[PDB]
Amino acid sequence: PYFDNISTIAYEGPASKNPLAFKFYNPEEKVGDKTMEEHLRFSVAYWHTFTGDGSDPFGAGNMIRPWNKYSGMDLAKARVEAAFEFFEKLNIPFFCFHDVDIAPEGETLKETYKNLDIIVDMIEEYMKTSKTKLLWNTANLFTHPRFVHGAATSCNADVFAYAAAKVKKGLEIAKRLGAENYVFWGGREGYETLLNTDMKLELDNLARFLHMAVDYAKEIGFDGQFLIEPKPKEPTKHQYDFDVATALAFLQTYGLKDYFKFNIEANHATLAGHTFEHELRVARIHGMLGSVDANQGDMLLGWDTDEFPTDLYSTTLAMYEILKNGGLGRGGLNFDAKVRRGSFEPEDLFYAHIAGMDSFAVGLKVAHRLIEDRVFDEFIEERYKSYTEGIGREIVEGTADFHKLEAHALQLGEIQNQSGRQERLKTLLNQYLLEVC
Amino acid sequence: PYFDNISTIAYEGPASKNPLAFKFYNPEEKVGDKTMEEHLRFSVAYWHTFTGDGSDPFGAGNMIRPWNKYSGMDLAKARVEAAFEFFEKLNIPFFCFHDVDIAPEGETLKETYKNLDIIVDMIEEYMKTSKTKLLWNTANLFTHPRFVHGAATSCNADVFAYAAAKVKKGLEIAKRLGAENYVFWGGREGYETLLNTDMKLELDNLARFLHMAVDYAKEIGFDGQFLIEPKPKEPTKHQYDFDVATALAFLQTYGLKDYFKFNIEANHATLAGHTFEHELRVARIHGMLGSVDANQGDMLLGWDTDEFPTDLYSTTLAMYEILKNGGLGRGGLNFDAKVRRGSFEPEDLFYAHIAGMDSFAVGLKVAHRLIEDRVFDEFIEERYKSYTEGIGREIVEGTADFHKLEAHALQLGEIQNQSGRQERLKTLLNQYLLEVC
Amino acid sequence: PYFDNISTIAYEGPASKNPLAFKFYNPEEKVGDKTMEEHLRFSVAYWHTFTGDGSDPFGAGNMIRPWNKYSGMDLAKARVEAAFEFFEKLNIPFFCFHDVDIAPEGETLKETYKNLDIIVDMIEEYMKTSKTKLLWNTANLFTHPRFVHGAATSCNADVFAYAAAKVKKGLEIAKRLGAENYVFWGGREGYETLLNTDMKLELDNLARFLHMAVDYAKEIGFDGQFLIEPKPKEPTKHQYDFDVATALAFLQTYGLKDYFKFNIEANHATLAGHTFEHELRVARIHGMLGSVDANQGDMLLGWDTDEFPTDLYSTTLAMYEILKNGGLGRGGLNFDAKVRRGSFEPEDLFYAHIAGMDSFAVGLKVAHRLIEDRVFDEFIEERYKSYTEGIGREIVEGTADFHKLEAHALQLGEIQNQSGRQERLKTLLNQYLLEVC
Amino acid sequence: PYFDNISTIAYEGPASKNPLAFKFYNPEEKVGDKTMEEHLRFSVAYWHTFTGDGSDPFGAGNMIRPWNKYSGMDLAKARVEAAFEFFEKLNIPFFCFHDVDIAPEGETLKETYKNLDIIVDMIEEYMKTSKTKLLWNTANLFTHPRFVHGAATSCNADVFAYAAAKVKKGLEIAKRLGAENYVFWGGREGYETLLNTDMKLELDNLARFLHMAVDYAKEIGFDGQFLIEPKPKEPTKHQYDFDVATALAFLQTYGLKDYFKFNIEANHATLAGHTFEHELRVARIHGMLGSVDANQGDMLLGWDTDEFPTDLYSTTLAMYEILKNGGLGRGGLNFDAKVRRGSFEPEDLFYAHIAGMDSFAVGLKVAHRLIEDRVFDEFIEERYKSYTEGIGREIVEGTADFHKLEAHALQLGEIQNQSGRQERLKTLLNQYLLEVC
Ligand SMILES: [Mn+2]
Ligand SMILES: [Mn+2]
Ligand SMILES: [Mn+2]
Ligand SMILES: [Mn+2]
Ligand SMILES: [Mn+2]
Ligand SMILES: [Mn+2]
Ligand SMILES: [Mn+2]
Ligand SMILES: [Mn+2]
Repeated sequence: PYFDNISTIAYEGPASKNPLAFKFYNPEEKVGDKTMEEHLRFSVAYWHTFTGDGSDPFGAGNMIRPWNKYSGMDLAKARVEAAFEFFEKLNIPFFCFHDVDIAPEGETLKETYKNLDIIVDMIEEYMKTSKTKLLWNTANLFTHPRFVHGAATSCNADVFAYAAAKVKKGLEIAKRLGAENYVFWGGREGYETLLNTDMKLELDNLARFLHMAVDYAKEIGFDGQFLIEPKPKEPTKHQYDFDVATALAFLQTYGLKDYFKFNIEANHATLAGHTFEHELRVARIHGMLGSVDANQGDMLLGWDTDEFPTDLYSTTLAMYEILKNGGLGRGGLNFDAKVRRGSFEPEDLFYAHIAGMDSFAVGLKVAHRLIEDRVFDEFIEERYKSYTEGIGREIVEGTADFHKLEAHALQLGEIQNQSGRQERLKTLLNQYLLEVC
Repeated sequence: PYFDNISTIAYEGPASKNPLAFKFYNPEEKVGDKTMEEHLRFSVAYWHTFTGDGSDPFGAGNMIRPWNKYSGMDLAKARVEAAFEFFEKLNIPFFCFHDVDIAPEGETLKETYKNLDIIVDMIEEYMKTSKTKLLWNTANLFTHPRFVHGAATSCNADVFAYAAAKVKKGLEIAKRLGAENYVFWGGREGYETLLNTDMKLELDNLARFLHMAVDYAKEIGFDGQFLIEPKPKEPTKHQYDFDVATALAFLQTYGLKDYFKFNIEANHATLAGHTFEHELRVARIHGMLGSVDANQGDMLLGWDTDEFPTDLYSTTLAMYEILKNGGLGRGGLNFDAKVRRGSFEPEDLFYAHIAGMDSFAVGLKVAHRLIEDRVFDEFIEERYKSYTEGIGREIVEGTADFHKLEAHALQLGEIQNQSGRQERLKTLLNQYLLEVC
Repeated sequence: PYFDNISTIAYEGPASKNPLAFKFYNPEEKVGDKTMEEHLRFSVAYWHTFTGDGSDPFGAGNMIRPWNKYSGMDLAKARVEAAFEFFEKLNIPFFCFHDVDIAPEGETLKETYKNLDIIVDMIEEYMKTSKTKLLWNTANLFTHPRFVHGAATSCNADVFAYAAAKVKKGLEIAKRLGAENYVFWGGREGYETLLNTDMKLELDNLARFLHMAVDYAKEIGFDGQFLIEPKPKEPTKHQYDFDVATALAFLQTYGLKDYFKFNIEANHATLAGHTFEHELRVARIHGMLGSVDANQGDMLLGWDTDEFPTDLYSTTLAMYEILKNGGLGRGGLNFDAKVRRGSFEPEDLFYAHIAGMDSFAVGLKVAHRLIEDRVFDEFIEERYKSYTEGIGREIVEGTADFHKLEAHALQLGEIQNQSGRQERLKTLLNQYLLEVC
Repeated sequence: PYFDNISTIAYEGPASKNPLAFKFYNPEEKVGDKTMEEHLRFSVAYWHTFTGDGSDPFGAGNMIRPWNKYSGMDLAKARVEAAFEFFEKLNIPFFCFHDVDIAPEGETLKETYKNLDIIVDMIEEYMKTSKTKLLWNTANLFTHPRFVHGAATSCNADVFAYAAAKVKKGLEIAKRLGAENYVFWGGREGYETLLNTDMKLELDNLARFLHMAVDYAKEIGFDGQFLIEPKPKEPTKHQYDFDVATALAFLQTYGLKDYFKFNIEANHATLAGHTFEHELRVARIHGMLGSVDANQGDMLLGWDTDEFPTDLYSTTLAMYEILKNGGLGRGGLNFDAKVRRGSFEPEDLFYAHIAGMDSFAVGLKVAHRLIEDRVFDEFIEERYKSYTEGIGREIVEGTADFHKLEAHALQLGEIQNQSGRQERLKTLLNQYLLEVC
């Protein structure tokens, strides 16, 4: 029907000259007590994969897709058929979408709702016969001209109302299709210039908005995990949920912290000047690592590139964080990635996903070994042991004060420290990377 | 004695060809209900001004200073004499210092304390005859090899003890000289690599450390304002108090929030990818704008340059934030700036400070007009008025929910927004800048 | 007709509360021996101003324009009428355009040519009754899907042919409408990944392409100035004419240097990690400062923002370079700027241009004073005078060698240098900025 | 004597739990027709390895080294003994140094020369019994206060003379010890501010300086390869030889191009916003890839970090460029890297170098396979074949013009392009990385 050239993609192993096969991702291979499929919980982004056109700030849409002949609802329906065909052939457990990705917006809200329901009906009775499930859905509060000054942070109370309606419908669809999570991304929730901005009001309203959401979620009995996806900027000059930490500060200020977890996207972390691992670590130690958008940016380019994950250091390092968190739990590895404008052929959708999946399979395999062999843990445990005994243990138990500490410091000679062993640790990481065979 | 060429610097007005005079900073000129001196509360950084040598990662110290002939305690004493001479000639209300700036460290802690006390005695009986007062002092927990793995975040509990002692002595000196504030800067409180880092432990300990400090402060009856100075990185690959917001998250997590306010440094804000104004705004709307380090970096250079503030847009924009905060209160405008390595002559210390002071005088003058003429406020007030009436007011009073908002959105036609008027606002800013005459 | 609200914009002076008037740009005010209009040679970018829609990588077109009701050729024609109305009301001497800005592309090249000719006929007989003239035009070799792998650097020789045709027609239109310059921008002339790139071939072909152009220009008797507009990246991961210097290297390698000059755009310079002034200076000292795209980016944002020039330090500093070059000569100050997505009203096109024009008027005024008062020149002349006499003069005349220099160095004691006086120079700049009254 | 713990480091293979052994670098393993040792031509940087102290812009020297007990010439001599011991134990073919690294500077030039000669005598009669040879030496024209305004670009002609003398002596030492290359790095050859800079003069003088050098080199009969090492900035706000391309432009302008080749350092390339491979590629296609400084920076940190190369993608990708250049020829892989301040123990010097050497061994191994299997070449050859036949071949032979190309374009339908296959190529790269076993 849509992808006729492509037959169902299978795991063929490392020594395999077949471009359309998994070299490392074996869905049922066990890594510890769970299979690769259970560990990785892969998900495809509806937006990039089925509605993306390869357009560029300086280029027109160039993507070649079979469903391009259609318009309107025919196109919406065509994409659903295509979507599920792609899911089956690639063997993906999950997918994600924004409301505007699946159905065309109407001239009035009532219309939008109609088109949406139609498409949701179609999606529901398809899930019926597919292994693929909805990881999370979300409301697109940034693309329409109406959200020009924000959504919940808009200076126009009508826009606040409209955004609320689209999130209300969003949660209903989530409940209906049994989404495991619901994602919020504040694309326009920031500022373009402080000069015309009442920041305290905007933040107050953003909090009021989120409160209303968690309330509605209870009322309809949603029970899926609420997620916030941080980003430093783009489109905005400054986006409010800049960081995992920055968003955390916000949630704490307004007492929304217990209702939320974070959706961390690699490209977003690097754009904030942090490493992907760093953002995962911070989320993790706060018990707020909700889910992951697995992509990769270019660190020499200051905008989102949404590339597929091929860098094995990143995947390894990310997986290490994820495994230590006890896994993704309710979230998954959603490929919020996009083929390069130069990879405009249909088969590139497959090449791209295989690349990302194999890269994460490798990362899972090695991150796991690093953990079971206590490669880094062995050392960390050894270098922090001063806090296990004597004065250190007093500091930790909370039985030390400036008096005792000063008294102690006074009898101290030259303090001796040991190496952080960075080059060694880095060398070790390489050795484990290369021991994938 | 030290600066013989230089006579006491006076305000001479705009049309004055004299390089050694204030063109805009008139200590007693009234701007609103306070004089420029009361508004600006200028302070000089002991470190850069009296101990800086113009060294460079690739260059040896090149600064030419009169007190260079001396060594050890003679040098420490010489600098104090020089310091107060400089304060008098420049007419500065305040100064700041790290413990290591004023006295040479000893081979043992007991020695360090002796040298410190000697110099503190000398400083105290000098304040006796000077208008200059101590804005804030601080403990240098980054320069010594002992702090290589952090101070309170060190993996060596002995280093935690040592840091605690130096902060204990720090607070005693603060109490003794009547410092208005006490600053903490976590130069080594971060990481060089996550690979060997137990982040949750380090953060836990940083919190335990700060708790012990606020406890000691109560015990000795300090009552000055505790300040935390954020920075994204340098020396560390990642410094924990990355941001005003990031540090806020930390303080909230450990319940230290009521004891602290922030010391915001321009170069640090830009290094985190924020504008100076932005950091002030965020601090301000949280009632945590404690004090300012008035410098300026180069946005094309990714390290701290600590230049003197000459950019008038920045000074204006910063002052606007400060005035809206109700002023600096207990803090001040500490010139944590440093002359360019090319400006190695003694007179450059004066040229530099005059430049920074005049620039802030201008900024104060125009920021004030912008505020009294309601230039930006007029507009902000107008564009957010939807939240004053009808549905908007319901949202704010907290009497709205997804139901009412959706009901409202359903009867809505095309939503109309108005321009953010950015170019206009920017044009206006220029007009006010140019109306300084 | 199109802008009914707006009446012809006039110079009203500094103290004028009228938003729709020039506060500093007085077309006929003399600054030295030329009027502001002759100095500034302002130009409007057809693309942003008449075809821009405010779309955003995450947002749909939101701009409100009177000619939006039209489609196809009606829209093309409508825009021409509108364009000239705007030119008249704003009093602009020049404009610029890409072929695709003025007429809709056809399904075949022959069609494209037809539509183009029609619109060119219309433009020509309009210039007939207008003061506005064509500064430069250019061929858009980046927007169409066909240029996905480059134009002259494309791996598809058919695309090379097509690009050549569009540049051929481009030069004919230039000759016909009497363009003063012709601009080349290599938007897709770079790479997305080195992995599939034969760089030496691409560069060889880029040179062959440019050679063919200067040859055709001679054949048809064009005689306008060829210009190359550098940019580091975006859309490309790396664009070949990265820099003024990088492009220079290229032109020198292939002997195209005498035929070209540079079109420098502020945002592009900052994106390459240079200051606007820097790029102008480099071009200038090589006699290759051809023309300017007067915009401004955000240094905290790593993509082109194309803002209107409001920063007065930049305009002053740029104008200083331009005046020292002996003026723009054949080029001009083309506003390759774009209103913020938040400034979506028609009147913002006017506010924006007024802002940019006044900002450059101010910059011209003060840059000129700096030059006539020899503010910086006085000093530069003094600090380099060692090369005027003795050994220095020998070095310059070329009568010195390592022998004499070593002999000299051997008899030298401690070398004495003097301050670079940076803070002083910066302070001075401010004083002149503020003396605009 | 110096490194007693450490015994001579040997190649032990991949499965080896010994931290002090090569896992991948086997000096005599053949890769193609040359052994790993002949291919890699490793070199150690005297400066970082023997004179580095781990100091930091905010930290004192913390490095622990056996020769620290000594001062003056005893220290200089001690380091030479240590240096050669290290070379032997690590089995390094080459080393590099700045004049100031090996001997202490005197109070007068005559003194400096004496100390230098003494140490050079010692080095010479040590090379006598060692396999290690001098890859290249250089003159340090940035560390001394005298070079504050540049060296050859200094505004003080006495400094130009002094720099010339130190370069003259530099070339004599090179000739004497048989250096294969001589490196120039313009650390202070740039500007801190354009405001006081006569750029054309500075550049003119830089060229005069380099001319005098190549002349002296001929006079004394040096015959080693002159190298220029580009860098964008640091210490300077802008360094003149910003880029490989920028430096190329300079050399072309002054006709120095035939005498020079480039020394490319990874961290410098990334700092200019280019990838390491990119800089090598550009140099390479111009026949100017002279030698390499093998380090690695952090792309989230905007200053030189000089880390040891552990990232295998980089080493692979760099080696691919080097192999295609026909190897390093006369240059080598000089570890201009430095241990992290946290790796302050003596044994870290070994861990660090092993890490870098193994990483490059791996890179050599896989880069070679990529080349022999024509992995990328196969594809590049296929996608550019339009330039082999028909119109394409005409373009290349130089028998095409705008007329023929337009005529051709006119008969063209829809142009068809094929995928750039980026994700595929990236996936392939991973497969080869993982096939190192
Ligand atoms: Mn993204
Ligand atoms: Mn995302
Ligand atoms: Mn600082
Ligand atoms: Mn500071
Ligand atoms: Mn642009
Ligand atoms: Mn442009
Ligand atoms: Mn370096
Ligand atoms: Mn180097």
